[PDB]
Amino acid sequence: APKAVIKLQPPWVSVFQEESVTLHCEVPHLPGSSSTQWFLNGTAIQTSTPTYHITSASEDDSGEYRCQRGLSGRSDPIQLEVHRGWLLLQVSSRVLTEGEPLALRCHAWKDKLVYNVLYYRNGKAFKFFHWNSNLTILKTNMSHSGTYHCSGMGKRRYTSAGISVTVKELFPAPVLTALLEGTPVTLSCETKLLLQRPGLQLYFSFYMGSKTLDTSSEYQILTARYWCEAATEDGNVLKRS
Amino acid sequence: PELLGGPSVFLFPPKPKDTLMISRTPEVTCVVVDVSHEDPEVKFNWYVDGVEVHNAKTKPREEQYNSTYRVVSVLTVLHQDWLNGKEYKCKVSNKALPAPIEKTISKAKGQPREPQVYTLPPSRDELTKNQVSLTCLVKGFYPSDIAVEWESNGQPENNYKTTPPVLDSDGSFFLYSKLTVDKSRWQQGNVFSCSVMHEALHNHYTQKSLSLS
Amino acid sequence: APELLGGPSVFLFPPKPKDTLMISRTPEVTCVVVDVSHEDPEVKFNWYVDGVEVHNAKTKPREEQYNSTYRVVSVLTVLHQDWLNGKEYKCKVSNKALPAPIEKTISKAKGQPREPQVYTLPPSRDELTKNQVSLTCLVKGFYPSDIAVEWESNGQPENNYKTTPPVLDSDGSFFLYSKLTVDKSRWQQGNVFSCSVMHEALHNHYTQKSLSLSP
Ligand SMILES: *[C@@H]1O[C@H](CO[C@@H]2O[C@@H](C)[C@@H](O)[C@@H](O)[C@@H]2O)[C@@H](O[C@@H]2O[C@H](CO)[C@@H](O[C@@H]3O[C@H](CO[C@H]4O[C@H](CO)[C@@H](O)[C@H](O)[C@@H]4O[C@@H]4O[C@H](CO)[C@@H](O[C@@H]5O[C@H](CO)[C@H](O)[C@H](O)[C@H]5O)[C@H](O)[C@H]4NC(C)=O)[C@@H](O)[C@H](O[C@H]4O[C@H](CO)[C@@H](O)[C@H](O)[C@@H]4O[C@@H]4O[C@H](CO)[C@@H](O)[C@H](O)[C@H]4NC(C)=O)[C@@H]3O)[C@H](O)[C@H]2NC(C)=O)[C@H](O)[C@H]1NC(C)=O
Ligand SMILES: *[C@@H]1O[C@H](CO[C@@H]2O[C@@H](C)[C@@H](O)[C@@H](O)[C@@H]2O)[C@@H](O[C@@H]2O[C@H](CO)[C@@H](O[C@@H]3O[C@H](CO[C@H]4O[C@H](CO)[C@@H](O)[C@H](O)[C@@H]4O[C@@H]4O[C@H](CO)[C@@H](O)[C@H](O)[C@H]4NC(C)=O)[C@@H](O)[C@H](O[C@H]4O[C@H](CO)[C@@H](O)[C@H](O)[C@@H]4O[C@@H]4O[C@H](CO)[C@@H](O)[C@H](O)[C@H]4NC(C)=O)[C@@H]3O)[C@H](O)[C@H]2NC(C)=O)[C@H](O)[C@H]1NC(C)=O
Repeated sequence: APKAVIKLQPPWVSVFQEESVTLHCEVPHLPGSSSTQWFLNGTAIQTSTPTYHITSASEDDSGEYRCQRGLSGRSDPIQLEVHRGWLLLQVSSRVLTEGEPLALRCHAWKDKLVYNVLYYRNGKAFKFFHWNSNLTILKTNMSHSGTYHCSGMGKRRYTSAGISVTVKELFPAPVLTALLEGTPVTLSCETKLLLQRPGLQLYFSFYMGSKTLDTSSEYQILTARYWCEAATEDGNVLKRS
Repeated sequence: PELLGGPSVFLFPPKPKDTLMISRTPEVTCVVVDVSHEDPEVKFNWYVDGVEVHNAKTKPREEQYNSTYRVVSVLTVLHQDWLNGKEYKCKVSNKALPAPIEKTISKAKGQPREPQVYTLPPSRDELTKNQVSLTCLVKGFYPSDIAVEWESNGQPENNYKTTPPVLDSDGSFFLYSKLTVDKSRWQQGNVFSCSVMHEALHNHYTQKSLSLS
Repeated sequence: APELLGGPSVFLFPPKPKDTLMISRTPEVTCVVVDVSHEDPEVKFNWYVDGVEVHNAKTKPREEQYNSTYRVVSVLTVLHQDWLNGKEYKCKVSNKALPAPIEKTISKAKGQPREPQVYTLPPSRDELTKNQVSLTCLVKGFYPSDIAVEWESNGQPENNYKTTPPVLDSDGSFFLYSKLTVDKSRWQQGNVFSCSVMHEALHNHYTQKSLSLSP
């Protein structure tokens, strides 16, 4: 049976004290009337319903949540942090893979209003909004890794604490590994997986200028009388020679 | 409240030297910051004593390091217009502003008063050291727009510092300027001059010399 | 309406320079908290001299400003040698309109102290035509900018004077000028005027230079 999975509503892994968050333990094979085991830092929690609702978050709710229902595996952990501050940079996850969207929010304490908001990566503001607005980076790459924080104007200028986000690289960029006419031909592309991706596999292509030539991981003439392009099936992690 | 947000506007006076020499070009400068990429177009209207002028020069927007845009408009002003107290207004319009932003700048008001310039030689106690301090006392001037420079034998003196203007008892301003020169040059009788530029001075300047007896 | 995010603000001020150099006086650091709302008026102060908390601070009562806020001030007396050695003074403010206690820390300006040189400059030849005349005290080469300059004559304070702010000099030190205005009557009668300077790099923290007509 597959692993259990925790879902946050709202999805922000960082919340303010006295804020609300609901944790959903979802097992893909939907079960009927089985109990849910919830764990905070390895310690079981009294709640056994398939969702766990933190009504007024405190520092006692910070840590790693895991869950498990029926014959599923225990979920991968979710890390929740509870903070105080004027502003909080909320993210959906701290770790991601290239091509997975990253959502950011500059959350004001008690849902008050700030304006002229700045989003920072590694100390440098890269986005500005007259009115407070979330920000989503859809086609993420490893350059989006860094420490994110935000600032905005209330009665004064307020600034959030930083929080680091990692976008793991899926595979490096390609080149093509390689005379008398009438020619033996051996040729390959330049990359394979970096994460342990079990059910994923890359699609390669061979282009020159405008004249092109698929999942074919090896290119080869009949016997010989350019670019290798490496992109996932989704076509969201593109790398070229 | 409600509509809070959008760009800000700062309006800067011309440099005092630029208003006192007819060959220089005095300018008032209207700077708009916090311009977003989404609403990037900025419109300027300039007024002089309340009627619009159309000769300002507006530079294209420039991306700042904090991801925002900055746009600058420069209005050349007539020397006598600035000295005679005319009011320069910049009106900034942009769709991220629900009502244009207006800023107004002019010369400080009040009857102009002529500065008195006194050069003071180094104190005897300072003569025992490597470098000596020549001092230019400039007092009794209004407004605080002024410029002080040192010179000897037709060349500027590099090593001088001038205090900010200080408000005195009678409502006028004073300052001091300290020129640091090598004791050898001062004892070899080389003559040093302190030049003061101010609007209440005949020809907008006066110059006082100072050298060892 | 959804109110703008924000609450009180805090400012921590250092002792007056004259209080630091005279044991005759008591230097004090001052923690001022402004923009304190009527709805949440309670302010709590915690003082920490170099990490360890102290309790000799006394806080003034809440005083309302006409912009419909409160301004609470807490003053803490400090030791002379502690301030001049480099002790770090931390104010901690707590208020229910704050997400967390605000902390500010003040200390003496770091950097190698330099002794001030004091020179009295008599009036200029051309200023003697006026009947009100300028006596000048130049103080240069001092670090840090914390200094005190006064004028005396015949045991009495001469208060008709003004002193420029400290000015950053080319060699990284500071200088200033003090102008004392006296009637030309007093200058020509031969009275002796004195410029009194106080700075941590002075011996006994004090030096004075006097001035009068040469013949
Ligand atoms: C995003 O970034 C931008 C850009 O900033 C730059 O990039 C970022 C990433 C940072 O790295 C930043 O450090 C960089 O500088 C930010 O834009 C800034 O926004 C702030 C406000 O948030 C502005 O702050 C005001 O600054 C005024 C002084 O500005 C001058 O001085 C600073 C350095 O001190 C310079 O950096 C500026 O560029 C200004 O420099 C002047 O520029 C003039 C025009 O170019 C020059 O005059 C012209 O010179 C030319 C020669 O080149 C010709 O000769 C022309 O003839 C001549 O006209 C001038 O020489 C030059 N001076 C110097 C020294 O270089 C402050 O005056 C102002 O204070 C007023 O307003 C405050 C309210 O915000 C208030 O608290 C103050 O008390 C004061 O209020 C005044 O009070 C007095 C009473 O004393 C009243 O009488 C007045 O009426 C009242 N005025 C007003 C208007 O109410 C501000 O502090 C800052 O200038 C601006 N920088 C730039 C470069 O534009 C932006 O904020 C960032 N966004 C976010 C969200 O963070
Ligand atoms: C509601 O009203 C209150 C009451 O204000 C007063 O009451 C009414 C009648 C009004 O008319 C006000 O105009 C009036 O002032 C408001 O409270 C004020 O709040 C502002 C902040 O919004 C404070 O500004 C700070 O001021 C300090 C310096 O303040 C001294 O000097 C003032 C005169 O120049 C004087 O009025 C002050 O009281 C204070 O005076 C000192 O008082 C102590 C007594 O305890 C005494 O020991 C001192 O000797 C005495 N000094 C003098 C000279 O008299 C200033 O330093 C602050 O600037 C810092 O912060 C800014 C951002 O907040 C920033 O732009 C600056 O650059 C600066 O940042 C500092 O920069 C330096 C480098 O220059 C750096 O080294 C520092 O590390 C760095 N520090 C920080 C923290 O950033 C700031 O401008 C007023 O002082 C305060 N007034 C009073 C009386 O408390 C309130 O704001 C109002 N609310 C609203 C919404 O309007």
